[PDB]
Amino acid sequence: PGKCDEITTRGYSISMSVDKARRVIDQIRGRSYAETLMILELMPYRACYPIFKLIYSAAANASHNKQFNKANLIISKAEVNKGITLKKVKPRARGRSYMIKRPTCHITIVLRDITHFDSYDKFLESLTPKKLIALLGLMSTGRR
Amino acid sequence: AVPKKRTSIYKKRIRKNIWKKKGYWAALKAFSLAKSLSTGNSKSFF
Amino acid sequence: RWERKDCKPNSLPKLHKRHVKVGDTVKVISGGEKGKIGEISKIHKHNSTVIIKDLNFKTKHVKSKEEGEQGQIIKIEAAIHSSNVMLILKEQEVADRVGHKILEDVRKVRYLIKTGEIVDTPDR
Amino acid sequence: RVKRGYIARRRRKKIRFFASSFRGAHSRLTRTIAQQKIRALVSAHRDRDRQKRDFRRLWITRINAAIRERGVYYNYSKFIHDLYKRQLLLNRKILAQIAILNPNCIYMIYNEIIK
Amino acid sequence: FRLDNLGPQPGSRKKGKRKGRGHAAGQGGSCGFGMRGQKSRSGPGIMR
Amino acid sequence: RRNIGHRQPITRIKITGITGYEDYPAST
Amino acid sequence: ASTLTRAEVRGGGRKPYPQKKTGRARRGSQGSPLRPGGGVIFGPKPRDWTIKMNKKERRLALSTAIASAVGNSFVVEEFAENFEKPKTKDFIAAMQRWGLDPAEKSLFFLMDLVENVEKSGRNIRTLKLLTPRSLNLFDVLNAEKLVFTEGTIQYLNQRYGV
RNA sequence: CGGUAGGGGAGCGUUCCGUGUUAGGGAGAAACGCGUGCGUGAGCCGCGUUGGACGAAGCGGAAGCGAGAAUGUCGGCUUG
RNA sequence: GGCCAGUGAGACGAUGGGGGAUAAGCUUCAUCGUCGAGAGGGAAACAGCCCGGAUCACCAGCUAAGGCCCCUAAAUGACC
RNA sequence: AGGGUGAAAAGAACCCCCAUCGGGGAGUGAAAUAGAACAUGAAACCGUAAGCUCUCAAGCAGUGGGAGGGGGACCAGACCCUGACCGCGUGCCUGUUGAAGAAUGAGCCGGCGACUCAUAGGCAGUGGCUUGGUUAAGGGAACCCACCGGAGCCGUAGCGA
RNA sequence: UCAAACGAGGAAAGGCUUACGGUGGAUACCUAGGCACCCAGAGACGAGGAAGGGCGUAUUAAUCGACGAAAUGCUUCGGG
Repeated sequence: PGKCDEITTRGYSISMSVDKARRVIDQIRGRSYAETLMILELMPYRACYPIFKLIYSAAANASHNKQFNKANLIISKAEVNKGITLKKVKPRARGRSYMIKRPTCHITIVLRDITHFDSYDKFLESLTPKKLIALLGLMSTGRR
Repeated sequence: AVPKKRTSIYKKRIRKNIWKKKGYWAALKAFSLAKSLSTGNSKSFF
Repeated sequence: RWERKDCKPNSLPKLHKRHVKVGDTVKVISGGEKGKIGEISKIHKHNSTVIIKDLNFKTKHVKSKEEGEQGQIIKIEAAIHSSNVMLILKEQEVADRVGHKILEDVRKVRYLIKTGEIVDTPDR
Repeated sequence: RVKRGYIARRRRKKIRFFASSFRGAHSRLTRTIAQQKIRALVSAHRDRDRQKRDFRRLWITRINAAIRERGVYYNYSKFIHDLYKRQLLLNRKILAQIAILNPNCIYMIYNEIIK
Repeated sequence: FRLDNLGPQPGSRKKGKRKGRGHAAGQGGSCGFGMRGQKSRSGPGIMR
Repeated sequence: RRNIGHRQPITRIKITGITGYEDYPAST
Repeated sequence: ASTLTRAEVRGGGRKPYPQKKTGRARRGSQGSPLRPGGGVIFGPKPRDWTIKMNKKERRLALSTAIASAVGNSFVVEEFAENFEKPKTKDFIAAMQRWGLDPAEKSLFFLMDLVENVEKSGRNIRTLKLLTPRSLNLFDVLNAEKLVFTEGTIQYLNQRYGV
């Protein structure tokens, strides 16, 4: 859970295919809200616009539910899953019939502010662990 | 013409990720156009 | 909700026989709001449930108008089952069962089975 | 007297758990999970009997390569010539182990095989 | 004798062998009728 | 096909010390 | 217990599609038992059998059950009942005074079936009254505690002698 | 003390029933997932920040009783 | 004898022959060996050829057939 | 062909994104990861994150040995995950003298899916009586059943048309 | 400094393992609906217009049930 850092926004099963939503969602991973704001303004995809709608309604969410800024805010994971697929019995010649599936997505985009401490030096102190819980909230290479 | 067997998860994730990496290559171009669309004297985009 | 609709022998709904009339002082026996007196307000014979005053609290949210204004929060009672209540005389404060005394006239009245008074109210 | 069950899924889930690290549809796909359980167990058979055979071969060539470091033509067969004539009952080719863990001690072995 | 502790003697009731339930059971596969012929097919078969 | 198993009846031994060995030394 | 075989369901008795020139199996019925739409194989017919057991083996089974019932302090013994105003309080009171719990599943039977003990005994669950008209083995081999009367112990010795 | 067709002996599991309104169970049953455990194995036993009301063992019985195959079949979802 | 099965398409190799063209991994017989129903080792691979009959474990030893330059275990062993 | 949110709609007041659908706070609820696609939710299938590792490599994808590395650890020698490289290993069933077979079958996953029932003969194993054995139909405190009901059946004598 | 030797260390899709999700509705617990026996009873109805339907009837959508221009119902006698 990261101790109250991220903002998770889900999405409806929108009426488009999952894979093109996954190339346009694998583009904007890791980049902050300004770069995705200018790229998804100009990306030449039809899957671009509900993704930009969910980023916009995700950072406006992050500014109204929480109280953050739209500049120190990077996209955390932005996972796109499968949805419900409709079945369309479409006839074709020599008396055949083909199932044409209408696919839907399931977009869940997580946003991530930097709410940091930015400690002065690195040097380890193996004392007062009930302060070591609070001083270390998000770091790397956890030993013991 | 008719395929003899099916592909693995292996080869399919290779080909789909080449397709989506081919989608990755056409947005740093869009980042460059979106960055040149910003404040500056450019004789385009009326 | 077809699993919970009313059963209908010959197009009329099967109504239950119960033991609580309007204007009676019931006590909640066990479930939830245990041990508090009250009048009953509106009766539901098919569920064998009874809504009683100022105890069951269901804070419900209502879109009030069509112009999108004032959206009131209304605190509305719900249906507790008729087997979860007893009757109360205000002279002997004890929750008691029922009984049907046939008095000297033709009419048959309710009766608290442990005390000696009558639940049944006259025409007023 | 309908008899829908769950025992095929525990029967099948045990074999599913044994077939981990099988690289693809040999580790996910049930109708191959079975035959990889089967072929994995017979692989364990023949590789167990041939790990007895194979470590025999490995100690033979290891002590052969240890004895041939003298330079003068003393083979592995002559080490057994004068290893059973001088009565040393069955060192069991673990002198190919102390031939590298204790090379001065195998030099004492061979230098007392000479005398 | 209680309802609990009653049990038949061994040999009094054998289990009926089920056929086609596994080759380790004894009569799996072709259920103990060889490969083909009238003895394996289903029906009246052969007049005695 | 035959699933059988085998649990070999083994014994763990801890070693105390080695003695009685002071005859015919062969140092090099 | 019943189930509908292939010959009973309202499924088709037609050939659904011809024998060849289609890559699909040879399925000649839609009520076929391989298809879950109806039709079963070898299900339970409603069977009303006759498992006969010998007389003098069953009499010896009763005599062995009652014979093993006594001896291990599972039999105390009454002889009479006269219950004016049958009201189940002198019944459970005499049941307590005889040394029998009302919950421990006892069983006891009486000659001639006087009505005031059938009336005062049929409401407690753990015991039910019997009689030599209705003396079974399964109800008496509960065998926790069980009593006789003198007409049942001398009727019981009268029948199952030596 | 290899074993096909096959024959015999001994067992595990499943759902229901007798004991059974059994022991146990909103202080977490069945399920689902887990094992540095035990078996010749079918399997048992134990643990679960998931789930929420049933249900063991033992001694017995009866089966619509055990799945990898039938160009099986019905749903779901792949490949191309 | 009682109850109760399968099997009744065989294949190659040696010997004894017939059919053939003393041709066929050909066909039919008679005795035997293997496979069928037999794993392992030798045969580069390779059902029937040689050794050999697998209850299981050991990071034990000695051998049969066959091998001892390297791939690949053991002799760039000795003497004609 | 399509059943099961809760115990009670108490079915989300109000704020933001916003044309809706939807989403996030807040509020109801014991549970909102029980939100109307709503009860437990498994496999195939699609994903995302973390550890190890693949771009001179020939392989039914394993297995035996195990380089290097990572993780918790307490019997710290143990356990789990990855796999440099070497030896070995001709998918499973059917069915043939002989199948890795380029003979058949199966896209995959989960369910449904096959020596069963009635009545008789025969034999075997366990009983009950051997003062030979045993009842059928039928009667019975609704059924089962106590107890009747000796009709019949089997064995008592064979040979011959 | 030069020459020669080795190719580590971080290096990509992906592979495995683990964790968390989505489609999916197997498993577990049910039921709102069925199946089969036993004991009785009934197999009646219809030119006094039947079984079955069509249309319509409620203050106001559609569907089902009830009802029939006397229509989401009426008269009488009893129960309540």
